[PDB]
Amino acid sequence: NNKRWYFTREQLENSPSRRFGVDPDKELSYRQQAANLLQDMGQRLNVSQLTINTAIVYMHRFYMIQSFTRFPGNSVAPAALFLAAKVEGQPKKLEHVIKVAHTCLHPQESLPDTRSEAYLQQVQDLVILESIILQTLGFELTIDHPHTHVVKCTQLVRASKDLAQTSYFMATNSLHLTTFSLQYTPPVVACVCIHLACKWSNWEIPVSTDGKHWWEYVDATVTLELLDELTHELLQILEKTPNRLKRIWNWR
Amino acid sequence: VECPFCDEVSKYEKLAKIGQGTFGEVFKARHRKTGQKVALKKVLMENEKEGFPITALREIKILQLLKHENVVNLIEICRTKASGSIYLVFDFCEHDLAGLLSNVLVKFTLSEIKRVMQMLLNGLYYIHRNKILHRDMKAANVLITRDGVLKLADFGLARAFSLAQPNRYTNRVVTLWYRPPELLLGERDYGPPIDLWGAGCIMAEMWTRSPIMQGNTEQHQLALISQLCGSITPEVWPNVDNYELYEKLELVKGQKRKVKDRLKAYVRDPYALDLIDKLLVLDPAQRIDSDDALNHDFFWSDPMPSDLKG
Ligand SMILES: Cn1ncc(-c2nc(N[C@H]3CC[C@H]([NH3+])CC3)ncc2F)c1CC1CC1
Repeated sequence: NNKRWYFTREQLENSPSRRFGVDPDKELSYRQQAANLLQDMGQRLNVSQLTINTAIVYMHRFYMIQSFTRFPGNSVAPAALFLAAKVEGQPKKLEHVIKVAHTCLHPQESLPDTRSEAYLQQVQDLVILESIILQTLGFELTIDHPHTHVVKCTQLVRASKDLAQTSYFMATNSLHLTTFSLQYTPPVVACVCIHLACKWSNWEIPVSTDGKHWWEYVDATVTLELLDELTHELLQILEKTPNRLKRIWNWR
Repeated sequence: VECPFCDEVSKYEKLAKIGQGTFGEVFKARHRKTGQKVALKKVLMENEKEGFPITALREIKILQLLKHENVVNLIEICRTKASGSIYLVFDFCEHDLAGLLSNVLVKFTLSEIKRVMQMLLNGLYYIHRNKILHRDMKAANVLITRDGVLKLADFGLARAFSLAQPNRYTNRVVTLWYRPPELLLGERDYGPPIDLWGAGCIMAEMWTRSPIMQGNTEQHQLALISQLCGSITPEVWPNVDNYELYEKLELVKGQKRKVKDRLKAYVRDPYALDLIDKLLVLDPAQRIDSDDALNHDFFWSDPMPSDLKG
């Protein structure tokens, strides 16, 4: 149960989407686009990043059971966010989520009439798809995120606004861009984020006077071999993501 | 539509309806292979126009968090086809406390009564330590297994609670007969002590075999606590002044605290009388907490707590 929603690399390779016939690279686009849509929608609904991150994780876990061929990201994401809003105590009304999800997906199109059959349908479609997420997830809705374990480190290892906040950014983008959420546990991912944030700022957290590194106070499973490997992975996809690094880039 | 982690509820064969309430529909059932006995509670859906009930998500999130000997176990959640319902599945418990108290033929020794309250207060230690208020303590929600293990139940009205700015929680909670004076004077900033008031009511019930303050209206209830616990002055309850309902609502002045006097002739024991006095305090700040109650000389004097066969 502790390793139900965490997977090997070969389990991610032969996924439900791979079984139906979706390229490994192509199966990241639909993941990154869902995250991208959840972010767009969530911003407009005025839910917190937390709620969006919960929704992204539901989505990530959802497609470890179901296929993108069977369930389009544009159908699922409004449902997964609708649910995340309620779970995280920022519930948004069904008609509001539909309405918002429409103007993201169809910027030029005006909404259908709320009396119409097409609207009354797509409302019932969201409600139905919410029940299908619940049952896929086994009602395991309490998600722990890496962002909690960022403060455990950054405040207690004592590093500025610029380092503290950069490490959130990495964690937020690790849900958008990677499938780390489905592989390494939240405190491990939090270490990858701070390690990368230290490389990006030319920060050097020292060796504690025991003969000890900072990461052993966050999770004793972690090695440098692993952080160097995963900071490499996360930095690659951030370079490929256009305009994302410019947010954290130093102009002086 | 493939679905691994949410089994069909047909794996449990039904037996019989076992209770009415807010929840409504709770069955007993038998696992079709092992014969494990469970309780199935349907997720109520009486015209829900906002998808899956957010109250259900709150109850489910809590039952998944709380795992402890003295809190009812949620085993799993189950479904039933498309073209759609959801059932909560619980480890089955033979009795409830109101059913055993209301039976004149079941009888409890002083040692047996201790072990009940030791299990109940330890359950309340566990949930308040986990930042959860039950908010619906009564005898019916205190289940006891075949073995004699007490288990707290029905987290329908339960919620998480914070340490802090001034809190703003829901006031229409707890069954009227077990409601604290905080809530009957409009308090929205409450916490753990509201459940401890309910425990005090339940304690007394162990000897009286019937709820002690059966108020019809809410004013009746509040004038009836006034009777047993004495009046609500600002000497006994510092800064009760700043309640809004305090002024407008009628409130009996000449009323002394007659709680041990009125319970003499049911509870003989002097420690049990003293514990019920410290649970039925008007002021929540002076009311005894979960941890101190278990430390009280009631649970550590002769005859000591014993297992529940009678
Ligand atoms: C509301 N709720 N939720 C879970 C359970 C519940 N009830 C039992 N047994 C009942 C047998 C009949 C007695 N009269 C009460 C206890 N076992 C496990 C449960 F979870 C209950 C008790 C409902 C039958 C009242």
